[PDB]
Amino acid sequence: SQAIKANNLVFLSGVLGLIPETGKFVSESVEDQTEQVLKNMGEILKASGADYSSVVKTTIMLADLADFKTVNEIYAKYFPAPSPARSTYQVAALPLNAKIEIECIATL
Amino acid sequence: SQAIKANNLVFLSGVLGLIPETGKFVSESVEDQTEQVLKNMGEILKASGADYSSVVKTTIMLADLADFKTVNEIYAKYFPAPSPARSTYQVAALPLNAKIEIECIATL
Amino acid sequence: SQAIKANNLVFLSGVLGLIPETGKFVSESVEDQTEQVLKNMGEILKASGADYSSVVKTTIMLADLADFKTVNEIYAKYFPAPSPARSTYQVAALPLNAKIEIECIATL
Repeated sequence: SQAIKANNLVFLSGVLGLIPETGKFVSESVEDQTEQVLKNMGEILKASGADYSSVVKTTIMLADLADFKTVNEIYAKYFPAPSPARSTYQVAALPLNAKIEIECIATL
Repeated sequence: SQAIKANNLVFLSGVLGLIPETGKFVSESVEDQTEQVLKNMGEILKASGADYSSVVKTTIMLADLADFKTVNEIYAKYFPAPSPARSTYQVAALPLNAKIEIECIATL
Repeated sequence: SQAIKANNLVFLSGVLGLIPETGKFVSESVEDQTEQVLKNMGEILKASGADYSSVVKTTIMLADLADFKTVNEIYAKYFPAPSPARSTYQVAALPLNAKIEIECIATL
């Protein structure tokens, strides 16, 4: 599932920068994918009765930490200060060769 | 500890594909290790008063994402749809050169 | 934020081995950084009304799993048995080229 509610909380799967409907990446660029991830996350959270403001913890998995400034810039637009708790790191690879995956936990 | 209950929830340590008793890998193959991980997880969850059906979130750490189809096939047997929330990624290395590590969170 | 309380629980961001005040690494060595991470974590937890003994789950992200014995030794001093649930793995890279990042979840 994309999200599981256990009841004070909701647990999101790691989100990729895919057009939900089609399962293809929005583009090859981390800049588009990051924003698509965040958009996708907002949809999943809202459907779940959560929202960006109820997120308590995120984890950002990157293909390349050199992308961090662009990623942070975009992320900060959806999660302005004070923002969720967060961890960030560069992994060896992501599913479907994605540039970025973000998972999160939110309150209901 | 292998698991900590905080009380609506239980938090599992990342599980490796070891024969619990002996601490040696079941084999070198991701196919055996994945299944051993899942078996080990079921034991830990049950001992804890949880079970596969109460798992809400998993994280699969892989040595090689090329293993994903085999891993998914096995995983899907223990976690049929609708399955827990889940993240998957390839790490640089795992403890003891394991092929796969899975952690999870479950309800009580 | 460094930590978010949702209320039975507190979620910590991944902690690096920086002198909090200055934002520079305590040193280049994993041995100093690991200990600084743990110290930093204790401060964040206490400020939050938690403490090392209320931590339920940690995740250790390493630059090099060859560092595991030194890391484990230090960690075990702050988290003696029975210790939190825990996952450990080697990532491709960490923010600011850190040697180690640890995140955690604790009870209040």
